[PDB]
Amino acid sequence: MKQLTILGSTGSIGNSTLSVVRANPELFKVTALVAGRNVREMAQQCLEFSPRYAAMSDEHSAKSLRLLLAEQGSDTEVYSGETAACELAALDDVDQVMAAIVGIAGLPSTLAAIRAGKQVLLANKESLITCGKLFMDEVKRSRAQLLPIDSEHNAIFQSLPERIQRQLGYSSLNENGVSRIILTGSGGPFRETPLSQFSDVTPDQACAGRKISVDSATMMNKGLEYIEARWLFNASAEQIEVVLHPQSVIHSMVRYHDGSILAQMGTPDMRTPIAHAMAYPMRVSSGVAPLDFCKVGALTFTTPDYQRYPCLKLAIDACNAGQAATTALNAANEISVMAFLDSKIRFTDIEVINRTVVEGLLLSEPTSVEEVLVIDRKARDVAAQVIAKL
Amino acid sequence: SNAMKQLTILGSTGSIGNSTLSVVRANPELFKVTALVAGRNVREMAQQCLEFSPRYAAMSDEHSAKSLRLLLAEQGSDTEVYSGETAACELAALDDVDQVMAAIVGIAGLPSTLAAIRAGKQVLLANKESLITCGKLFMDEVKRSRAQLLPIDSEHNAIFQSLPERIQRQLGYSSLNENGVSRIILTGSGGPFRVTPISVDSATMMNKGLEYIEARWLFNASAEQIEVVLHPQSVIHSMVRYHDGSILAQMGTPDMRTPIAHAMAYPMRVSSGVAPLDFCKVGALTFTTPDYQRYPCLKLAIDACNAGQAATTALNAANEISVMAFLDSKIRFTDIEVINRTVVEGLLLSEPTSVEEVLVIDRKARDVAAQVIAK
Ligand SMILES: NC(=O)C1=CN([C@@H]2O[C@H](COP(=O)(O)OP(=O)(O)OC[C@H]3O[C@@H](n4cnc5c(N)ncnc54)[C@H](OP(=O)(O)O)[C@@H]3O)[C@@H](O)[C@H]2O)C=CC1
Ligand SMILES: NC(=O)C1=CN([C@@H]2O[C@H](COP(=O)(O)OP(=O)(O)OC[C@H]3O[C@@H](n4cnc5c(N)ncnc54)[C@H](OP(=O)(O)O)[C@@H]3O)[C@@H](O)[C@H]2O)C=CC1
Repeated sequence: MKQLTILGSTGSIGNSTLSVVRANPELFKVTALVAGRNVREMAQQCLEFSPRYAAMSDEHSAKSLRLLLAEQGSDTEVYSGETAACELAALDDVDQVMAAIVGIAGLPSTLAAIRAGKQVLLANKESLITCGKLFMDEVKRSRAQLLPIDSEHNAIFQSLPERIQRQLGYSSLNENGVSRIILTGSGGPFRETPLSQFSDVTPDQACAGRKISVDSATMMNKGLEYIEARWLFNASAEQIEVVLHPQSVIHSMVRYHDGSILAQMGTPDMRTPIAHAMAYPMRVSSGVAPLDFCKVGALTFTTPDYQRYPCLKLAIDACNAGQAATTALNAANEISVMAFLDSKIRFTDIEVINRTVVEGLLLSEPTSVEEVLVIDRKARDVAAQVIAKL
Repeated sequence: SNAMKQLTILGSTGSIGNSTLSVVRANPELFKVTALVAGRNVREMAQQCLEFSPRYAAMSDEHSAKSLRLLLAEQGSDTEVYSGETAACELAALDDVDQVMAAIVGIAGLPSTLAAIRAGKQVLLANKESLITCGKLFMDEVKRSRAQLLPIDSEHNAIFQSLPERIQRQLGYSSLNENGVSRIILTGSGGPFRVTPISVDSATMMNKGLEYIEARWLFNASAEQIEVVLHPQSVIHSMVRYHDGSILAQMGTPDMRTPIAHAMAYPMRVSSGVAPLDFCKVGALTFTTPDYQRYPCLKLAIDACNAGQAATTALNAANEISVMAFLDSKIRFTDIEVINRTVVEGLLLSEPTSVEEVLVIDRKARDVAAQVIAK
């Protein structure tokens, strides 16, 4: 049966993943567990799932965890640091690796797994927003099998032909029958709000994560998912479109050459795409009532409008210009968001900041993690500046 | 192209037949026409023969096959003409032909369609009666000759596309349940009255029940693994539920060249001039379960399917008579289910075990429904 390393096990995706394991003890076996500094959640996982190894980001968290398990007499071996996380993402006997360590701290361990030809269930985003090129190159080299976990990408993946699914990110969409990918998204809260009221939007009105809420209103969440999808499904600009779909019943679609469209639907539960990806090409259960069609309201769709969602276009143009542009935009969006979250700026200022930073770009494309981290820090700064200067 | 597939097209003068030739027109490097077969439309076949330069061509009788060979000669055609059921079946079984479009209408379509299956071909299945009349035998032949069955009806084509490749490649003799599939969702508009004089069948929703029957056999489904669901707008063409909550659906426009080109290119895809769906032009999309009181026939379709081919074979045949009558201002729209149920439950039957046997039940039930009408 199947052997797992779970990178980022103590957090939200980490735990849904373990839940799929808890409900299919016969199919999935936990070999390695990695997390940051949550000893307590890590110990209780290590006792329940009895891995061979575990790692924490630093030595102090390791020492703690090592003691707690030593009191319970578990055999689990405990390590620390980026190298250990990399070596647990690369063990020869592990079949499947969950890359669910958030943010740019996650990239190293994700890459090791990609490098070891593993089935990698990709939860980390930055990977592709900032250095999709390096990652997808590595994927080709290793014939590593990527499986997206985000519901939208997962939707696409299920909607894609097996042919492409098994060669994810280096199959040629056109040759294999695909005309276009349809990334769907709701519009956020301000979808039928009159543009006059955009300038006056506030944090409480946006958020009632905190930051994901803002992104979904500007549709930065969908711009970034668009970039992710270009690298991920090996898709050019003409091969992917975005449609608005307020009810979010349909998680995404795929257009084929004869006209056929294949879409995935479901409720929005975590486990469902996580287990799709874990069992693939099998399938298992997970609790949640199947969708009911008498319950769901009507479904509607629109093309998004760039006057309402300028950030989207921005994301698209940034992709077309390169990894420097996206890296920059991502980082400057993180600054803009938590600036509007502190009321330093208006909601409509987010585009302007995001745009200025990106149109003052004059760097080379990054060819590693390292060069990314540089661009990420400088864009932050420039953005940081831009906030102040109005 | 060296990847040219060769086609035999049976029913090539009808609407499905013509839709099939359009898809060949758009991709003249990937589909070669080797045999065209039709009924009595001598003119239409002559054009297609001339347009497409087949090797062979057949019609249902020799008078038809005579006139067409004169029209072939005057234009100077190499196309060898035959007639009769035996010619059709041999054309449907040629060695170098890869694909066979089985688009003859009515019970007449069975011999040729069975030939194709028995010859192991990739069979593009239009004919409803095949699966409706003899599900058992046809799937038994599909199993044994390993033909690739490719449903052309939109609903069924929707479902094929929403299923795992593993079921697709083994269509009919594979296990849904072991391939992650929990249920198949047959969708349909539910007709205008969702009555004064294909129109009626979709009204009483027999068209749907019959599609139901077809779908149980096609996909190897128990009644448990199939749910019917109304979807007025007909944008989603049908769906599949997976064990993990996932649902897959196919959508598109009413243009039939979409599923026919899916079928022809399988496992690959081709363009076919179809205007792709536009979500700006689709309004809201709604879903309600069916009302068996509003569609008595649906419930009847189910019961018939659970009883066996004898019963379902009965129903179809009954309905043909029962409908034709309503439209000839002879009985009332509301009667159609009552006639049809009376018939199906009035016969003492044996499960058929050949086309021949099947056909006798078709005549019998027809005669009976006629009598019930007199009353
Ligand atoms: N939440 C969601 O619905 C979705 C999330 N994602 C992505 O999945 C990833 C995980 O998201 P989520 O589960 O919400 O994240 P959480 O913040 O819940 O957890 C992050 C996990 O990563 C661990 N971690 C952080 N830094 C390090 C490090 N240096 N070394 C080892 N472990 C580390 C944290 O450990 P600890 O807490 O023990 O320190 C924690 O276990 C993210 O990249 C996110 O974008 C993608 C799609 C959907
Ligand atoms: N149209 C649709 O939307 C759909 C149709 N189908 C089914 O597919 C089949 C074909 O439909 P469609 O093409 O519209 O039907 P049509 O009524 O247009 O024509 C049927 C074809 O069969 C031919 N034909 C009839 N009897 C014979 C015979 N004894 N030998 C040879 N050819 C014969 C006719 O030839 P000629 O006219 O030259 O005599 C004609 O080309 C039917 O079973 C139909 O129910 C399935 C799904 C959708």
